[PDB]
Amino acid sequence: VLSPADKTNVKAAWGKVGAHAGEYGAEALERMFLSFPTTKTYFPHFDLSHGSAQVKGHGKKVADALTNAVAHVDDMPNALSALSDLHAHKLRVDPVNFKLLSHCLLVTLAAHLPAEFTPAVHASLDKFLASVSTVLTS
Amino acid sequence: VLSPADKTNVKAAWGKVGAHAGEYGAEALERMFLSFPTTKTYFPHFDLSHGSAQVKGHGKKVADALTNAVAHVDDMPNALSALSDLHAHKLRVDPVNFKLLSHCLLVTLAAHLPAEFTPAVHASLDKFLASVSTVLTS
Amino acid sequence: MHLTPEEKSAVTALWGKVNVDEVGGEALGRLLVVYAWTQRFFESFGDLSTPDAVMGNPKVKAHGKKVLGAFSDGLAHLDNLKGTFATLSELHCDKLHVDPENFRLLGNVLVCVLAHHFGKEFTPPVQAAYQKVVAGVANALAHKYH
Amino acid sequence: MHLTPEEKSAVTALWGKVNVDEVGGEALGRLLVVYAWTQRFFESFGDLSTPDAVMGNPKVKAHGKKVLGAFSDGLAHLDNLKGTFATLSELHCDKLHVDPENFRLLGNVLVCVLAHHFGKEFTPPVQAAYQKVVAGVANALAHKYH
Ligand code: HEM
Ligand code: HEM
Ligand code: HEM
Ligand code: HEM
Repeated sequence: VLSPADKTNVKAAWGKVGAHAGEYGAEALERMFLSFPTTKTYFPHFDLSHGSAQVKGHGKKVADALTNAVAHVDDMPNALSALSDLHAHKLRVDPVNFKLLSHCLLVTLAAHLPAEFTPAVHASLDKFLASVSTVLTS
Repeated sequence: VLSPADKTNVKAAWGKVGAHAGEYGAEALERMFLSFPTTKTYFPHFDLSHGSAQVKGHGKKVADALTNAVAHVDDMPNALSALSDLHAHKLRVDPVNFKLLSHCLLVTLAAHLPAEFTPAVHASLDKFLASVSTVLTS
Repeated sequence: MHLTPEEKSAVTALWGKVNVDEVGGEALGRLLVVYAWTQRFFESFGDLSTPDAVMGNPKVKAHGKKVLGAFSDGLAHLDNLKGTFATLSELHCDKLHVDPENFRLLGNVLVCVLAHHFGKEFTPPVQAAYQKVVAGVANALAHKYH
Repeated sequence: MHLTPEEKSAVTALWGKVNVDEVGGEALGRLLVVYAWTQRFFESFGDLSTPDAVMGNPKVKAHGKKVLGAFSDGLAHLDNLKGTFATLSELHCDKLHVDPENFRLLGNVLVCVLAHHFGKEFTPPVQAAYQKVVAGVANALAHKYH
């Protein structure tokens, strides 16, 4: 579970992410596609190329879903109820892919926030992420 | 999530396991150690030779907890509370080894219940050890 | 594929008693029942609403047979699953779009179903050896993903 | 380990800039903080109860330098990780009882940390290479458990 201190750290890191979330959304999405080719199988229709104008837009939609998840940290299962049916009915993406993306938001999030991504914030974020993933997989 | 029909097939399959639970538990444990040698790392203080006291008794330990779970199918988390604090705080075992233990139970059950192990029973049985696994890794 | 001279032996002898028509049918069948989402890849097979309906469907069975039939080519080239299964690898990735993660689900259902037709004879040792085969295979199919 | 010449280059290059005295401390340290259970393995390190205690613990910094040395030493043999890590794999199995699954985590915590030190330079493609390299080292360490 998420602890009060965990919550707090999540909010101060994403607060810094700020307006660059889609940027970050996307950079991650890309790292994912390159470091773990299998994740591409769920986006056969996307233009998956470096610079892709579809990859950026998606990324946003992702980052924005996370922001939304933050602002509703105490009630994530319902705050994301829809993206839950989506990722487990229509799409049906395997839980492991969720760990891969997670591992990339952290990395993307790490190269851009040198000063804030302390051990504590990395411990916190990793857990928030695990949480957001658990809701979208259940 | 366990639907009534699953509870039903589970409650049944297991009632056919009957007084053999322990015997199957130990077969299952013996299979996991032989099929996935890494799981052995959690039992370094056990003799793991063919047909030996610990495995045979620890086997009773495990089937006996599944019985308790089948019995309490409809309230699993409460009834497994103790068992979870032990597999999450003391031993702290990687959720993955849980997929392996469960596969093996299935192989084993499938091994002596030829008639009972129907594609639907195969089904529910998999969703069950999946729920038993989740409550032991929470 | 660190398969040992005894293991290889265990597998083969067993494989030669395998009723291809049944096992393959049953395995692909239990994949559709047990891991329902997989139904999504064959939406074009017909009725797959119920257990009895998936088991009973003739395309499932036939397909099942082809799949087991390929699993068989692999056991005859264990020292090189990569090359055998390359074409199907690309196939499964470029046209079909299958998360290689499901390949293990089929491997295990299959172990499950072999345990099912042979009872005793599927003694733990024998099981371990097939866990490896099923393992090399699943890896061999994921190898050409890009 | 299919490492293209380019990847091999991108890898080695970057690594020439790493300060293994400094980065290995960080990794093992972070491991102990983001993955709490991974302390069941160093009760000999004394206090490890707060992030500050872990990160600053001398024994941690020393130990991580060791680990990172073995890594660096695997990067100077990309083409033979299985062998280079054979003795150290056995050790982690026979004497330390570490579930291989924990090699991937440290491997990943590292990848995070490299990205933390280099920033923009830790570009996606370099990452892809790195993911390939930790994946291999985790398998190399895992390849002698029985
Ligand atoms: C925290 C993790 C994730 C979040 C928050 C997230 C969020 C979203 C959102 C907001 C959408 C768009 C829904 C809409 O357009 O109305 C989406 C769609 C989608 N997601 Fe995820 N996602 C996550 C992880 C993943 C991963 C791991 C995969 C696969 C590996 C994935 C695959 C997809 C696919 C294929 C779509 C639909 C694409 C389309 O056709 O527009 N998502 N996700
Ligand atoms: C359905 C899944 C599982 C169930 C129901 C289960 C249940 C149990 C039970 C009832 C005990 C005995 C607790 C006691 O001593 O009172 C136990 C102990 C233990 N289990 Fe699990 N277990 C499961 C899976 C696992 C697996 C996957 C692992 C590791 C791969 C594992 C490792 C252990 C260990 C190391 C002990 C301590 C044994 C000893 O020292 O005697 N268990 N488990
Ligand atoms: C080792 C595991 C598997 C093997 C050996 C295998 C083998 C095959 C083979 C031989 C074909 C026929 C190739 C052809 O006709 O060109 C095929 C087709 C197909 N496979 Fe797989 N398969 C495996 C797992 C999977 C799984 C996990 C999925 C998705 C859940 C899948 C999805 C499909 C689909 C949708 C087709 C097309 C059937 C058609 O022609 O309509 N396969 N597979
Ligand atoms: C790439 C991954 C890893 C590498 C290269 C590595 C390397 C090493 C090395 C070089 C040593 C000193 C070897 C010796 O004393 O003979 C060591 C010791 C040790 N390692 Fe690992 N390690 C890795 C991951 C892990 C992780 C995940 C664990 C468990 C969390 C672990 C647990 C230990 C333990 C408990 C010691 C003994 C320390 C002591 O008591 O003195 N290693 N490892």
